[PDB]
Amino acid sequence: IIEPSLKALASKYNCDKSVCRKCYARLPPRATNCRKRKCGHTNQLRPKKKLK
Amino acid sequence: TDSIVKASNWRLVEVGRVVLIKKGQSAGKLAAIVEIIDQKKVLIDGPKAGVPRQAINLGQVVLTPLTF
Amino acid sequence: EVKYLYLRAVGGEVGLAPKIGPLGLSPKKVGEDIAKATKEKGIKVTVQLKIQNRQAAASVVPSASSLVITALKEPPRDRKKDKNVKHSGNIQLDEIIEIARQMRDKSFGRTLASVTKEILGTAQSVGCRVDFKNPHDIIEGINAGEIEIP
Amino acid sequence: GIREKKAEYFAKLREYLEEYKSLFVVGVDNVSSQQMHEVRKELRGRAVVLMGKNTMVRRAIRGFLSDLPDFEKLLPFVKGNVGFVFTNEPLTEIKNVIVSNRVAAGLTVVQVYDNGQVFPS
Amino acid sequence: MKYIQTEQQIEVPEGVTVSIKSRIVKVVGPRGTLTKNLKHIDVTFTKVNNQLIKVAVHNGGRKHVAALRTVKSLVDNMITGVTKGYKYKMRYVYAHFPINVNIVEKDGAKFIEVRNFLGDKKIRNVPVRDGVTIEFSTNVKDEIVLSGNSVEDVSQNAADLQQICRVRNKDIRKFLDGIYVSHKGFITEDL
RNA sequence: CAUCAGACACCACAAAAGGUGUUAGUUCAUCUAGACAGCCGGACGGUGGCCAUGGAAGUCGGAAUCCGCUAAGGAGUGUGU
Repeated sequence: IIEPSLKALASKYNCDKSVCRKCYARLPPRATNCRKRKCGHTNQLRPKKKLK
Repeated sequence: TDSIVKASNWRLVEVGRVVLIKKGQSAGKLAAIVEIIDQKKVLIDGPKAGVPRQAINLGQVVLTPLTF
Repeated sequence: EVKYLYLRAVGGEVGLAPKIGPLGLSPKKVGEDIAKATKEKGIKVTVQLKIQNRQAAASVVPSASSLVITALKEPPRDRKKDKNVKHSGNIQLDEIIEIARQMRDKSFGRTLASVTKEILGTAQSVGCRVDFKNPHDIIEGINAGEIEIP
Repeated sequence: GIREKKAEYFAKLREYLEEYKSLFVVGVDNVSSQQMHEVRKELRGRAVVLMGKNTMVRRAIRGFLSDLPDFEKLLPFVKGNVGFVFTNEPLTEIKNVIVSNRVAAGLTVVQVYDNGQVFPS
Repeated sequence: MKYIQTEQQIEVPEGVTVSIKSRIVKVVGPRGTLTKNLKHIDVTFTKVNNQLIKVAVHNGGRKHVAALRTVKSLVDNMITGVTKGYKYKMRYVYAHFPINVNIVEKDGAKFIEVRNFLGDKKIRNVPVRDGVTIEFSTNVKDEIVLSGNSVEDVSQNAADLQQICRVRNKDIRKFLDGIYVSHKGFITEDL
């Protein structure tokens, strides 16, 4: 019991991120290029997967 | 007690800024910026000092603190 | 005297009213039989705007234009057995879908009778509404009787 | 048909200016589709409500300096979430219908224009 | 393309006075004083009047123009911080173990002590930076409030308090415990 | 601007594929006929449309994919139940 008004905030900080494909790096949920240089600033992104 | 933003009083290029030519055939004479072409070239003529109207670089000339 | 307003729904003859009408001082089983006197023509799925005032169930019937177009259609079914869709396409009613749809409280903000007669005459997706044509492409040709209802 | 729709807007604004003489600019902000629908149904007799792009109205009045230049006194008042009411009733009845009806807890009239002049009404 | 001049206009309210000598920027007003060293950015300030200061970059590239606009935002942030302030309402998020937070003074540093996070036995301690104060709100359960003048101090101490409670070797999206920044507002209660 | 810079034949190496790094360009469209972005508000009615009826109203599912008001609102983008 985390009272989901709070759990939406924790999911803003932990769940609503996108993830780069090549370098697995956590990203802002509306980004278009991964910020890292080791993946080459690629534009291949996916959502971080929700629970169940 | 006010805003103490200081100056940085540059001397600006403008139409009619008078300039001192140092390198070339004119070699230390006065002329005036007629119309500035672009970021680095100006257009000058110093007709009393004898130097003809010419496009010239801003490396070959130095801005003087006088204007008209 | 108090004010209670509910929206009863599609039922065959006497077809969960108790959960919506317990706090309005009315019945549950007698209120299910109280809506049978209105939706009994009218054997098509519609709504009923019930207005109960603190001591009795007084259900009224809301005028529905899609149910009025379904009242100008084929009624044949009884209950729970038509085995495919329980649907039926039927007769045209080229002028009967222009008087009844323009008399169902003049909905959709119509400024003409060809407006409501196309809004509730071209939304037919269960009936054909024509003898040699179809619906939803007769709105640009329905230009008759506009001055009569207005 | 954006060129077509905008030319249609020019044409209908030229139409509704040169057919009506009583203008009511209304300060209608954040008004719902339920309030406006009962404005569309109520005003079927005398008034014509016209919302839309007030900065498309800017060029619409810019091009209409030649014909009836007395509409030059409107573009300082087209600022704010305003709309047009086109009728021939001069002051009273339209201002009594717009402001008083359909209020809950913005429908006012901010400008009244009759044949060239402006009136507080 | 080498933009010939770009400029921004910093609005200055009544109660603050600024003081820019070459790029040291002092801003003094009704809550305190803020100073920011901007020697690394090469922009040109010009007072047009007491309420408006135009910053400008002459003959700059692209990154140089980006530096200009962020100079404007930095000066505006100091100005709104010394007029209004900043106030970050962080709120505790715990699953089963009630996170206990105190302030301790040790060697005059005023650490924020985080106890019993996830049922750990490790006592965490965060140094409170200079310029930020920490309160615990009335009649809203499990909240901490960090209010100060600088954006950088308040925000960086909020991030220190958040990220000292990262959950290790677990599924982070199941174990959501931590102290998370909820509201980012101003000290002045009218706004 | 390179938290593996690059540097002039033969000659002592580098590719496909990517980059909202940054400069230049091509085509088309919106473009001033005040757009884009953002903030404030609507996001209608026919309609719980036809239905499979414990329940389906945009939303476990299927097909038609309409009209009026419009300045604009989908027989609805997800959630909820």
